[PDB]
Amino acid sequence: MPLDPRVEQFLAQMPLSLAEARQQFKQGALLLDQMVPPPPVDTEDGTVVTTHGPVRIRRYIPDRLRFSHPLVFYHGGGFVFGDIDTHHGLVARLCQTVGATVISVDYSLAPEAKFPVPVAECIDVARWAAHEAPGWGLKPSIVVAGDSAGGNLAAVVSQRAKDESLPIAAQLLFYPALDMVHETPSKRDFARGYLLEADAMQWFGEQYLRTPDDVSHPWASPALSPDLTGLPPALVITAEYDPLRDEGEAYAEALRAAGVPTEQIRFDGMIHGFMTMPIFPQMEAAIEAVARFLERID
Ligand SMILES: CCCC(=O)Oc1ccc([N+](=O)[O-])cc1
Ligand SMILES: CCCC(=O)Oc1ccc([N+](=O)[O-])cc1
Repeated sequence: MPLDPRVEQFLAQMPLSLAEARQQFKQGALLLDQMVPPPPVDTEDGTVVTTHGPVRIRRYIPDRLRFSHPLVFYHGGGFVFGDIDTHHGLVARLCQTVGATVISVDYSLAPEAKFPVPVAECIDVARWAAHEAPGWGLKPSIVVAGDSAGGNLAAVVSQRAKDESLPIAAQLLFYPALDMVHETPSKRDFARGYLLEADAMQWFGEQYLRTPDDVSHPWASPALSPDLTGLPPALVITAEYDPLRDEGEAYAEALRAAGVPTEQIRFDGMIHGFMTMPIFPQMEAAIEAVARFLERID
Protein backbone atom coordinates (compact mmCIF):
# COMPACT_ATOMS: atom_id res chain seq x y z
CA MET A 1 0.00 0.00 0.00
CA PRO A 2 1.51 3.46 -0.95
CA LEU A 3 3.39 5.63 1.57
CA ASP A 4 1.11 8.12 3.28
CA PRO A 5 1.49 11.45 1.35
CA ARG A 6 2.65 13.51 4.38
CA VAL A 7 5.10 10.73 5.39
CA GLU A 8 6.55 10.76 1.90
CA GLN A 9 7.08 14.55 2.08
CA PHE A 10 8.68 14.26 5.53
CA LEU A 11 11.10 11.58 4.30
CA ALA A 12 11.89 13.72 1.24
CA GLN A 13 12.95 16.78 3.29
CA MET A 14 15.16 14.80 5.70
CA PRO A 15 18.93 15.60 5.69
CA LEU A 16 28.65 13.72 16.32
CA SER A 17 29.36 13.22 20.02
CA LEU A 18 26.88 11.24 22.07
CA ALA A 19 25.86 14.50 23.75
CA GLU A 20 25.43 16.25 20.39
CA ALA A 21 23.29 13.40 18.98
CA ARG A 22 21.11 13.43 22.12
CA GLN A 23 20.67 17.20 21.79
CA GLN A 24 19.87 16.75 18.09
CA PHE A 25 17.23 14.11 18.87
CA LYS A 26 15.70 16.47 21.46
CA GLN A 27 15.81 19.45 19.04
CA GLY A 28 13.96 17.24 16.49
CA ALA A 29 11.17 16.49 18.98
CA LEU A 30 10.87 20.15 20.05
CA LEU A 31 10.55 21.15 16.39
CA LEU A 32 7.63 18.74 15.85
CA ASP A 33 5.96 20.04 19.04
CA GLN A 34 6.28 23.64 17.75
CA MET A 35 4.62 22.56 14.50
CA VAL A 36 1.71 20.89 16.31
CA PRO A 37 1.53 22.07 19.97
CA PRO A 38 0.47 19.50 22.59
CA PRO A 39 -2.76 19.95 24.60
CA PRO A 40 -2.35 21.74 27.98
CA VAL A 41 -2.14 19.26 30.86
CA ASP A 42 -1.40 19.38 34.60
CA THR A 43 1.82 17.59 35.52
CA GLU A 44 3.89 16.92 38.63
CA ASP A 45 7.58 15.97 38.57
CA GLY A 46 8.83 13.41 41.06
CA THR A 47 11.47 10.77 41.74
CA VAL A 48 11.03 7.03 42.39
CA VAL A 49 13.56 5.10 44.50
CA THR A 50 14.55 2.03 42.45
CA THR A 51 17.03 -0.82 42.94
CA HIS A 52 19.40 1.03 40.56
CA GLY A 53 18.94 4.50 42.00
CA PRO A 54 16.53 7.44 41.73
CA VAL A 55 14.46 7.55 38.59
CA ARG A 56 12.80 10.82 37.57
CA ILE A 57 9.12 10.59 36.65
CA ARG A 58 6.36 12.96 35.53
CA ARG A 59 2.77 12.33 36.48
CA TYR A 60 0.11 13.58 34.04
CA ILE A 61 -3.34 14.39 35.46
CA PRO A 62 -6.29 14.46 32.98
CA ASP A 63 -8.81 17.32 32.99
CA ARG A 64 -11.38 14.58 33.61
CA LEU A 65 -10.42 11.17 35.05
CA ARG A 66 -12.36 8.52 33.12
CA PHE A 67 -10.05 5.46 33.24
CA SER A 68 -9.62 3.46 36.46
CA HIS A 69 -5.97 2.30 36.12
CA PRO A 70 -2.75 4.36 36.04
CA LEU A 71 -0.69 4.11 32.87
CA VAL A 72 3.07 3.80 33.16
CA PHE A 73 4.76 4.99 29.98
CA TYR A 74 8.32 4.19 28.90
CA HIS A 75 9.69 6.44 26.12
CA GLY A 76 11.54 5.09 23.09
CA GLY A 77 14.82 6.21 21.50
CA GLY A 78 16.87 3.00 21.06
CA PHE A 79 17.71 2.88 24.82
CA VAL A 80 20.18 5.74 24.14
CA PHE A 81 18.05 8.80 23.26
CA GLY A 82 14.84 10.42 24.49
CA ASP A 83 13.39 11.58 27.78
CA ILE A 84 10.15 12.75 29.40
CA ASP A 85 10.29 15.97 27.34
CA THR A 86 10.81 14.27 23.95
CA HIS A 87 7.64 12.18 24.57
CA HIS A 88 5.51 14.90 26.20
CA GLY A 89 3.49 15.39 22.98
CA LEU A 90 2.39 11.74 23.01
CA VAL A 91 1.92 11.40 26.76
CA ALA A 92 -0.12 14.64 27.12
CA ARG A 93 -2.50 13.36 24.42
CA LEU A 94 -2.71 9.85 25.97
CA CYS A 95 -3.54 11.45 29.31
CA GLN A 96 -6.20 13.87 28.03
CA THR A 97 -7.72 11.63 25.33
CA VAL A 98 -7.98 8.46 27.44
CA GLY A 99 -8.70 10.49 30.59
CA ALA A 100 -6.02 8.61 32.56
CA THR A 101 -3.26 9.36 35.03
CA VAL A 102 0.00 8.61 33.23
CA ILE A 103 3.44 8.13 34.79
CA SER A 104 6.13 8.99 32.24
CA VAL A 105 9.47 7.44 33.16
CA ASP A 106 12.97 8.82 32.69
CA TYR A 107 14.77 5.48 32.90
CA SER A 108 18.61 5.36 32.77
CA LEU A 109 20.04 5.55 29.24
CA ALA A 110 22.73 3.50 27.51
CA PRO A 111 25.64 3.28 27.17
CA GLU A 112 26.07 4.80 30.65
CA ALA A 113 23.64 2.22 32.02
CA LYS A 114 23.54 -1.16 30.29
CA PHE A 115 21.03 -3.96 29.97
CA PRO A 116 19.30 -4.97 32.18
CA VAL A 117 19.31 -1.84 34.37
CA PRO A 118 16.42 -0.04 32.53
CA VAL A 119 14.29 -3.19 32.80
CA ALA A 120 14.82 -3.27 36.58
CA GLU A 121 14.10 0.44 36.89
CA CYS A 122 10.94 0.13 34.81
CA ILE A 123 9.70 -2.79 36.94
CA ASP A 124 10.36 -0.79 40.10
CA VAL A 125 8.43 2.23 38.80
CA ALA A 126 5.50 -0.01 37.78
CA ARG A 127 5.46 -1.45 41.35
CA TRP A 128 5.57 2.06 42.84
CA ALA A 129 2.61 3.06 40.66
CA ALA A 130 0.59 -0.01 41.68
CA HIS A 131 1.19 0.88 45.34
CA GLU A 132 0.21 4.55 44.89
CA ALA A 133 -2.86 3.85 42.72
CA PRO A 134 -5.40 3.50 45.63
CA GLY A 135 -4.28 6.92 46.92
CA TRP A 136 -5.13 8.35 43.46
CA GLY A 137 -8.59 6.73 43.68
CA LEU A 138 -7.59 4.10 41.11
CA LYS A 139 -7.28 0.33 40.87
CA PRO A 140 -3.80 -1.07 41.77
CA SER A 141 -3.47 -2.90 38.44
CA ILE A 142 -1.42 -0.76 36.03
CA VAL A 143 -1.31 -0.38 32.24
CA VAL A 144 2.23 -0.35 30.82
CA ALA A 145 2.93 1.43 27.53
CA GLY A 146 5.80 2.43 25.31
CA ASP A 147 7.04 3.16 21.80
CA SER A 148 9.94 1.30 20.17
CA ALA A 149 12.64 0.67 22.82
CA GLY A 150 9.94 1.73 25.30
CA GLY A 151 7.59 -0.90 23.83
CA ASN A 152 10.36 -3.44 24.42
CA LEU A 153 10.42 -2.37 28.10
CA ALA A 154 6.64 -2.53 28.40
CA ALA A 155 6.64 -6.03 26.87
CA VAL A 156 9.38 -7.31 29.21
CA VAL A 157 7.82 -5.74 32.30
CA SER A 158 4.58 -7.48 31.30
CA GLN A 159 6.37 -10.87 30.98
CA ARG A 160 8.04 -10.41 34.41
CA ALA A 161 4.92 -9.11 36.16
CA LYS A 162 3.52 -12.28 37.73
CA ASP A 163 6.97 -13.40 38.97
CA GLU A 164 7.54 -9.89 40.34
CA SER A 165 4.05 -9.81 41.98
CA LEU A 166 3.15 -6.84 39.81
CA PRO A 167 -0.54 -6.38 38.90
CA ILE A 168 -0.76 -5.39 35.22
CA ALA A 169 -4.17 -4.90 33.54
CA ALA A 170 -2.89 -4.34 29.97
CA GLN A 171 0.15 -3.65 27.79
CA LEU A 172 0.27 -1.07 24.97
CA LEU A 173 3.11 -1.68 22.49
CA PHE A 174 3.73 1.01 19.90
CA TYR A 175 5.96 -0.40 17.11
CA PRO A 176 8.08 -2.25 19.76
CA ALA A 177 11.47 -3.87 19.38
CA LEU A 178 10.95 -7.45 20.52
CA ASP A 179 13.45 -9.78 18.81
CA MET A 180 17.12 -8.85 18.64
CA VAL A 181 18.13 -12.33 17.34
CA HIS A 182 16.08 -12.93 14.18
CA GLU A 183 15.98 -11.19 10.80
CA THR A 184 12.41 -10.77 9.59
CA PRO A 185 11.28 -9.80 6.06
CA SER A 186 10.43 -6.23 7.21
CA LYS A 187 13.83 -5.89 8.93
CA ARG A 188 15.52 -6.89 5.68
CA ASP A 189 13.26 -4.95 3.29
CA PHE A 190 12.83 -1.64 5.18
CA ALA A 191 16.39 -1.49 6.56
CA ARG A 192 17.26 1.87 4.95
CA GLY A 193 15.30 4.99 4.10
CA TYR A 194 12.36 4.82 6.59
CA LEU A 195 13.83 6.88 9.47
CA LEU A 196 14.76 3.83 11.63
CA GLU A 197 17.67 2.07 9.91
CA ALA A 198 19.59 -1.24 10.23
CA ASP A 199 22.90 0.41 11.06
CA ALA A 200 21.27 2.56 13.77
CA MET A 201 19.64 -0.47 15.38
CA GLN A 202 23.02 -2.28 15.38
CA TRP A 203 24.60 0.72 17.07
CA PHE A 204 21.83 0.94 19.70
CA GLY A 205 22.35 -2.76 20.54
CA GLU A 206 26.10 -2.12 20.92
CA GLN A 207 25.37 0.66 23.44
CA TYR A 208 22.66 -1.16 25.40
CA LEU A 209 23.78 -4.79 25.58
CA ARG A 210 26.77 -5.98 27.65
CA THR A 211 27.88 -8.60 25.11
CA PRO A 212 26.44 -9.96 21.80
CA ASP A 213 25.12 -12.99 23.73
CA ASP A 214 22.56 -10.73 25.47
CA VAL A 215 20.45 -10.72 22.26
CA SER A 216 19.13 -14.17 23.21
CA HIS A 217 18.21 -13.11 26.77
CA PRO A 218 14.36 -12.94 27.13
CA TRP A 219 14.62 -9.56 28.92
CA ALA A 220 16.22 -8.17 25.72
CA SER A 221 14.21 -10.28 23.21
CA PRO A 222 10.76 -10.96 24.79
CA ALA A 223 9.52 -12.47 21.53
CA LEU A 224 11.75 -15.49 22.37
CA SER A 225 9.69 -16.47 25.41
CA PRO A 226 8.00 -19.84 24.72
CA ASP A 227 5.09 -19.38 27.15
CA LEU A 228 2.89 -16.32 26.64
CA THR A 229 -0.19 -17.74 28.43
CA GLY A 230 -1.77 -15.50 31.05
CA LEU A 231 0.02 -12.30 29.92
CA PRO A 232 -1.90 -9.00 30.14
CA PRO A 233 -4.32 -7.95 27.37
CA ALA A 234 -2.29 -6.40 24.55
CA LEU A 235 -2.67 -3.59 22.04
CA VAL A 236 0.04 -3.91 19.45
CA ILE A 237 0.35 -1.04 16.98
CA THR A 238 2.68 -1.34 14.00
CA ALA A 239 3.71 0.80 11.02
CA GLU A 240 3.61 -0.80 7.54
CA TYR A 241 7.04 0.53 6.48
CA ASP A 242 8.98 -0.19 9.64
CA PRO A 243 11.83 -2.75 9.92
CA LEU A 244 10.33 -3.68 13.34
CA ARG A 245 6.88 -4.32 11.84
CA ASP A 246 7.13 -8.06 11.39
CA GLU A 247 8.38 -8.91 14.90
CA GLY A 248 5.61 -6.74 16.37
CA GLU A 249 2.85 -8.42 14.32
CA ALA A 250 4.29 -11.90 14.94
CA TYR A 251 4.34 -11.26 18.71
CA ALA A 252 0.70 -10.09 18.52
CA GLU A 253 -0.21 -13.32 16.66
CA ALA A 254 1.60 -15.41 19.31
CA LEU A 255 -0.20 -13.58 22.15
CA ARG A 256 -3.58 -14.17 20.45
CA ALA A 257 -2.83 -17.93 20.02
CA ALA A 258 -1.78 -18.06 23.71
CA GLY A 259 -5.29 -16.90 24.71
CA VAL A 260 -4.22 -13.35 25.52
CA PRO A 261 -6.88 -10.73 24.50
CA THR A 262 -5.06 -8.99 21.68
CA GLU A 263 -5.74 -6.12 19.33
CA GLN A 264 -3.30 -5.84 16.45
CA ILE A 265 -3.43 -2.69 14.31
CA ARG A 266 -1.11 -1.91 11.40
CA PHE A 267 -1.23 1.73 10.25
CA ASP A 268 -0.80 1.45 6.47
CA GLY A 269 1.60 3.80 4.68
CA MET A 270 3.17 4.76 8.03
CA ILE A 271 6.74 4.62 9.32
CA HIS A 272 8.41 3.89 12.64
CA GLY A 273 8.02 6.70 15.18
CA PHE A 274 4.70 8.07 13.86
CA MET A 275 3.11 8.25 17.35
CA THR A 276 5.63 10.94 18.39
CA MET A 277 5.27 12.81 15.09
CA PRO A 278 2.13 15.01 15.42
CA ILE A 279 2.48 16.25 11.81
CA PHE A 280 0.71 12.94 10.99
CA PRO A 281 -3.06 12.62 11.79
CA GLN A 282 -2.42 8.90 12.27
CA MET A 283 -0.74 9.77 15.63
CA GLU A 284 -4.12 10.94 17.00
CA ALA A 285 -5.93 8.03 15.30
CA ALA A 286 -3.60 5.62 17.14
CA ILE A 287 -4.24 7.47 20.43
CA GLU A 288 -7.97 7.03 19.75
CA ALA A 289 -7.25 3.30 19.24
CA VAL A 290 -5.66 3.27 22.70
CA ALA A 291 -8.74 4.90 24.29
CA ARG A 292 -11.13 2.49 22.53
CA PHE A 293 -8.99 -0.50 23.56
CA LEU A 294 -8.77 0.67 27.20
CA GLU A 295 -12.58 1.15 27.25
CA ARG A 296 -12.83 -2.63 26.96
CA ILE A 297 -10.47 -3.45 29.87
CA ASP A 298 -12.52 -2.57 32.98
C1 LIG B 1 13.06 3.99 19.16
C2 LIG B 1 13.92 2.98 18.49
C3 LIG B 1 14.09 1.69 19.27
C4 LIG B 1 15.06 0.72 18.64
O1 LIG B 1 15.42 0.70 17.49
O2 LIG B 1 15.51 -0.19 19.59
C5 LIG B 1 16.32 -1.28 19.19
C6 LIG B 1 17.53 -1.54 19.81
C7 LIG B 1 18.31 -2.62 19.41
C8 LIG B 1 17.85 -3.44 18.40
N1 LIG B 1 18.66 -4.59 17.94
O3 LIG B 1 19.75 -4.79 18.49
O4 LIG B 1 18.24 -5.27 17.01
C9 LIG B 1 16.64 -3.20 17.78
C10 LIG B 1 15.87 -2.11 18.18
C1 LIG C 1 22.38 -6.01 17.62
C2 LIG C 1 23.57 -6.73 18.22
C3 LIG C 1 24.50 -5.81 19.00
C4 LIG C 1 25.62 -6.50 19.74
O1 LIG C 1 26.14 -7.54 19.45
O2 LIG C 1 25.96 -5.75 20.86
C5 LIG C 1 27.25 -5.79 21.43
C6 LIG C 1 28.38 -6.07 20.67
C7 LIG C 1 29.63 -6.11 21.26
C8 LIG C 1 29.72 -5.85 22.61
N1 LIG C 1 31.04 -5.92 23.25
O3 LIG C 1 31.73 -6.91 23.02
O4 LIG C 1 31.38 -5.00 23.99
C9 LIG C 1 28.62 -5.56 23.39
C10 LIG C 1 27.37 -5.52 22.78
